[PDB]
Amino acid sequence: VVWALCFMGSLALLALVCTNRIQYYFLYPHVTKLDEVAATRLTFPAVTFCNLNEFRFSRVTKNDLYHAGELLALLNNRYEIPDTQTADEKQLEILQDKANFRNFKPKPFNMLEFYDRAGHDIREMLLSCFFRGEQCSPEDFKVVFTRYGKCYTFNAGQDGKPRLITMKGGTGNGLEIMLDIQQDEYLPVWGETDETSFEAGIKVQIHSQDEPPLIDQLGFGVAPGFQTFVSCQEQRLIYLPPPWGDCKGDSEFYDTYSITACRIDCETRYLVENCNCRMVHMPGDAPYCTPEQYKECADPALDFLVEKDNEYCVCEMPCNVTRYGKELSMVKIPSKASAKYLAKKYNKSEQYIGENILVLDIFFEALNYETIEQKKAYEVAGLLGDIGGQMGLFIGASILT
Amino acid sequence: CFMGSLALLALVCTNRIQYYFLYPHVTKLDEVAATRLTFPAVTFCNLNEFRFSRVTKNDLYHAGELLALLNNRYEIPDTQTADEKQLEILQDKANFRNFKPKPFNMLEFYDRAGHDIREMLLSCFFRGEQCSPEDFKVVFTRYGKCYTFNAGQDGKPRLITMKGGTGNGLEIMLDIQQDEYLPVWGETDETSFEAGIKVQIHSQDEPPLIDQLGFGVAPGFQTFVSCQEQRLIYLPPPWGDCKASEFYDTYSITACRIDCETRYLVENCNCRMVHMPGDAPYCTPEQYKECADPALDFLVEKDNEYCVCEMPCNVTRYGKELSMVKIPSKASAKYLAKKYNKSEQYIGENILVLDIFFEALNYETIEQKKAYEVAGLLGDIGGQMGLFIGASILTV
Amino acid sequence: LCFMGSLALLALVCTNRIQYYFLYPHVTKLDEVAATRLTFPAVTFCNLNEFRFSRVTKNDLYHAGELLALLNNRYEIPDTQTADEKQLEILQDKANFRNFKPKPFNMLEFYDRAGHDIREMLLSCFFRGEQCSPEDFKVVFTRYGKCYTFNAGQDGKPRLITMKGGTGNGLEIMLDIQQDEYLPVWGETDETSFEAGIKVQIHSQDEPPLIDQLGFGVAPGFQTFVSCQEQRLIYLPPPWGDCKATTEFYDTYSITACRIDCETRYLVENCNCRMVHMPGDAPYCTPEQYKECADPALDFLVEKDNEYCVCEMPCNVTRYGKELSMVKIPSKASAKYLAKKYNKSEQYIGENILVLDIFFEALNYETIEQKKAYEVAGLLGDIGGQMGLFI
Amino acid sequence: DCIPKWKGCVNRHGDCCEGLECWKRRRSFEVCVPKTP
Amino acid sequence: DCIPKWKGCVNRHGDCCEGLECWKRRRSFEVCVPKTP
Amino acid sequence: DCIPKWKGCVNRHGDCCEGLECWKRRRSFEVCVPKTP
Ligand SMILES: *[C@@H]1O[C@H](CO)[C@@H](O)[C@H](O)[C@H]1NC(C)=O
Ligand SMILES: *[C@@H]1O[C@H](CO)[C@@H](O)[C@H](O)[C@H]1NC(C)=O
Ligand SMILES: *[C@@H]1O[C@H](CO)[C@@H](O)[C@H](O)[C@H]1NC(C)=O
Ligand SMILES: *[C@@H]1O[C@H](CO)[C@@H](O)[C@H](O)[C@H]1NC(C)=O
Ligand SMILES: *[C@@H]1O[C@H](CO)[C@@H](O)[C@H](O)[C@H]1NC(C)=O
Ligand SMILES: *[C@@H]1O[C@H](CO)[C@@H](O)[C@H](O)[C@H]1NC(C)=O
Ligand SMILES: [Cl-]
Ligand SMILES: [K+]
Ligand SMILES: [K+]
Repeated sequence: VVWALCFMGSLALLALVCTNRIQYYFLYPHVTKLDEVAATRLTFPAVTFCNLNEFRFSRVTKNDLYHAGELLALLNNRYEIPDTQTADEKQLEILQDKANFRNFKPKPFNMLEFYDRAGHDIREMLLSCFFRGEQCSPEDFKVVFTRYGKCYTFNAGQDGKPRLITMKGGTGNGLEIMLDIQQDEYLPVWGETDETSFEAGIKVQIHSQDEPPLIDQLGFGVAPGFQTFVSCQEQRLIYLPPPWGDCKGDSEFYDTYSITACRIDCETRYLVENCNCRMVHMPGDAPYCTPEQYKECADPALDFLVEKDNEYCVCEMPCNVTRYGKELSMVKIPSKASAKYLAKKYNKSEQYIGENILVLDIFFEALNYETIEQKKAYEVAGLLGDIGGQMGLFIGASILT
Repeated sequence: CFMGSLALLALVCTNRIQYYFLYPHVTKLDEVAATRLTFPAVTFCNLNEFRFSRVTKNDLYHAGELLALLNNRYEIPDTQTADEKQLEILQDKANFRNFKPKPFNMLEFYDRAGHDIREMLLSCFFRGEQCSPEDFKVVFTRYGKCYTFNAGQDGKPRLITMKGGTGNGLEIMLDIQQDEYLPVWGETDETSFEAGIKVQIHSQDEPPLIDQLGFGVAPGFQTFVSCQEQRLIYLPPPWGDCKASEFYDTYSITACRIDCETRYLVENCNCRMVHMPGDAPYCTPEQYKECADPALDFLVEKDNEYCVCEMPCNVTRYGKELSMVKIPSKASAKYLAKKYNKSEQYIGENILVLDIFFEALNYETIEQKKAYEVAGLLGDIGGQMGLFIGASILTV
Repeated sequence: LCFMGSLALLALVCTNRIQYYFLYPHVTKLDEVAATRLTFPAVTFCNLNEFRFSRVTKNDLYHAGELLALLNNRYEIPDTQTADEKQLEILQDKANFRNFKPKPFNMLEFYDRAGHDIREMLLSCFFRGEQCSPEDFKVVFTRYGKCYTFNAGQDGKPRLITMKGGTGNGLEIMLDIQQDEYLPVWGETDETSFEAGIKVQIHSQDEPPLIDQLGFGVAPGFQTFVSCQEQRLIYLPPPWGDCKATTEFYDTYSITACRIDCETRYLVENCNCRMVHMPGDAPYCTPEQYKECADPALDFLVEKDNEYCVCEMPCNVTRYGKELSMVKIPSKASAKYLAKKYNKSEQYIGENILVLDIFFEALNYETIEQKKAYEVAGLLGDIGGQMGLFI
Repeated sequence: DCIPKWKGCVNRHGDCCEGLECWKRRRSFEVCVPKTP
Repeated sequence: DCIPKWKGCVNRHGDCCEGLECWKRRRSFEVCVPKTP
Repeated sequence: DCIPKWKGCVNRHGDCCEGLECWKRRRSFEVCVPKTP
């Protein structure tokens, strides 16, 4: 009659000191391991950059001024040059002969074509380019359309080309661009629209190859008259899917899931079901918005969605994020001495060089690769270890009875 | 066998108990993106302290020497280095013949002669929502009369943001008004060689120490500031060195320093500077030059014995990432010149644009957790004992 | 059978926790605190211009004229010259070698003498209210030429510290880059620069400055603020990690030290000489050697070659998180004052004057250290006991 | 007269249709926009 | 003659009272200040 | 004629010796340099 209490005393301590660890299991806890090391090889990121000015003044034709003149605030609602014009009398004449629609027959007009043709040409802006002593050409830049207009992406890596790498830190083993923003080609600003800009220079974004560029929201700036240094540090974050975390691709418009991809997606669907068209920089296969559609539907609907609406788009957290810690710095260019030299080399005035020339150095530092990853704190393996150790006693007692 | 097992248990447990006694602490990390984000307070100040057009004859009389606009004998210094147009205007102002000094108050001087948010603010938005000067709470600091967006003190709720990018952040366009900058004829704590503004991004419940911990923004550039909120939590002793006041509501290293600076400056000059808490008589222009400034400068830059600030158990840090572009473009210059009735050259020297926002990844937490608590102590050990017992029983 | 059955089951699990041991796992402990005392880092800065125009003598122009693109391969002033007619005359009388006998010439001497003088550039300097002089800056040679290092902490002087955050308790420099002393740029070489200003690097005392590769920039006409945060990283040596401890040119092991080392050996075994800024004890390269061997061999090694130098990961790394920002200088008002104080024109002050504030913020000390996850003790904990039980 | 969705409400901040507001845009002219809480 | 605490010691770097130093300020004129180790 | 290691190959991008390439430098003139994979 004591054996029955040696079996009940054995079964008791089994579940009694066992149920305390299974509750910790169904909590689905997660440890976040950190590791900041230096990789022997480093997959250099994609570098998308855009000019703040959207359309070249010398590329805007009479027909273009007719279709998108009002959108660019170069014309009023009645196809006339606004009286509020604030330009010199030299561009006024050139612009008036262009706004002369007497006996003019409007040819067909396409926005995507306008951006592509009237946009800034990487072949004129790129005065110099290197990547690890390797000289690169405009053919290394993949054309990408975004809110700013016709932009470009170095080391885009999609399309059949392999993504570049770097194995050493410092400027010597990174991207170095010398651009000519061409202020002389900047459109006159006579009004305030989503296609006009008070600023001069470029907007840049450093992102993973498989992450679409949201350059108008998440980009940084680079000004003319300065050589900008950008020390970067690649940070890779990994999250756990639920039951452990909140993270988680539909593959509707983009290959990999990205917060940006998700937003670009929502912006597109929204702008489509509101205007029955998409903006030049948007995915999908909807009719491209016309200059008129931009002013009266496209721009407004998009601005509202992004700046005012917080109900429509609900983007979940990605299970894989690649973040680049940027550290900027600059020096003046040109020096009082090298000015007259750069002026002759590019057949420009000395003053011009100071207002237009730009140099950008994007690279990594010594410590270049950091990882913040969520690991499963308590897995099934280790669970059965301690709970399994209590079985050897319940089995040995189940025989004596 | 039973004996051995007992030994083993012993080996296990004593150590375990000790471990439990060292008060160890694990530091859990977590860098996520919050659905909602409490946008920080943005305090900014103009580098110039007093508007040249607001300095009256009486003001020049009381604080003329402090601003290096007058010598120790109420005269315009011979070392003056200004044009002959401001010299005349300043001489008619420094004419004290048959002049009776009216009362003068520093706090009033800063408030009135300071820069007006209503003149500097040419534009302001926060998530497409247009904001006015009434959104900025006046805060006094070493630089003079400053301002705080989203101050969140005073009965107003603190703003939030739920998306990343410039579109969902603060965007200011200021006019620093160099034409209103006081002539610099000497080097004092109230004079500045630089032009532009000084900004500080801080938690609502953390007083701004903008002269020490602020960053800079220059005219002629649109500045982008990608931020990342980092919340750090420390453990109080026996586990850590931190802790959970009189002048301020919440404990802050800054609050602690502002506190010390005040007490110190008070028990040394029998007065406080305009930007200081407490309830002491405000220092006079004379007191500033001969007691206030010196005593404060020394305390901050030279003294390391007086103030002993402990580590806060709760710290909110904002990782800032700056960048800029020129303004105006050669084209938009003549437009901005007309819109604000200023010269083209003026726009380039005075106009400024600041975009403060968060990126995708916006919320990181570094928190110290109790590594080994009572629970696990009685558990693991306890469990082990139980196991031992069961074993014995089996052996029996 | 049931006893010898769980025996063969606990003999496969007994050798299981040991599998995790010969795994040599490592936990990476994090800790971001604020230190009561903080060892202020070394601040090396260099002027973008290499040689002062007023210090280049006739003999210097003769030996290194071609290197500076101031002369062609025939000791003549290039026709592609793009300078005013005032410097042209001064430079022509200097390039007049008729009846001229070439005196000996030494690069290291040239850099040292013709370089920029900290005593002329330093218009102001403070470190925690303590005013400092040019004698606080240790001369260090690098690719940019004659540079300087504040708080170098070498020569036996103790390394400075700071116990409070903010500009008030950090370095504050006001430099005069002297564009009027900048060499005319008539060509593109490794000794010419399109940019004006300075290059700075914040590094540990015992880490040589690789300022041309890892430095940041500071421009004239701006006061630059740099909020720093010291980050100390510790790695474990193998069997746990890939790192290593102390290394012959340098005292402590550094990725930079390793590279400077390789660059030196390489440049030596290729040109039979070393560049002014390199360690060791090899004959210093001549201006001719620079153009035809030194520069090319070095540029290639750094930008193109990825086989020669193989630097391992250090077990101890000190990283400084930098955060920059700036404001214009001078203000329209303080311009005419600074112009008089330094006997320069108002326009000059705007193109040459510079102010740099390097300091720490509230949170100033972060450590990321790799600890041995499962040490011997832990291993002992399980295997033996199991064995006993088995027995 | 009533101004519809996404349209210019310049000098007419009160002529928006039901459920709309005259919203001043950060970079352009005012636009009648769906009112939000 | 002896210059007291927090006072201007310009052109008089040695006229400070007992326990004081002529300290050159980062932004202003020299000031007699309590000597520190 | 054959241009040796580390030498100027300006206007002569094809006159490099065996195992060399005419490499355009980031900051200076072209240089005959050991060819790499
Ligand atoms: C994270 O994403 C990258 C693609 O950018 C991929 O190469 C990598 O395998 C992913 N890591 C994990 C753990 O899924
Ligand atoms: C140089 O510029 C001028 C005026 O801008 C232009 O007319 C001329 O064609 C250019 N010269 C060359 C050689 O391209
Ligand atoms: C940290 O401080 C904030 C106030 O800024 C407070 O809301 C939060 O509850 C605090 N967290 C803890 C763990 O005390
Ligand atoms: C424009 O500026 C001038 C001179 O600064 C001033 O006199 C005039 O009152 C201003 N005009 C308007 C309409 O405010
Ligand atoms: C790390 O290196 C520093 C020298 O910069 C040294 O003082 C410290 O002791 C080292 N730490 C370890 C754990 O070796
Ligand atoms: C001031 O500058 C001028 C011209 O640069 C020079 O000749 C003169 O010697 C300087 N004056 C003093 C007092 O140094
Ligand atoms: Cl959106
Ligand atoms: K967008
Ligand atoms: K971190």
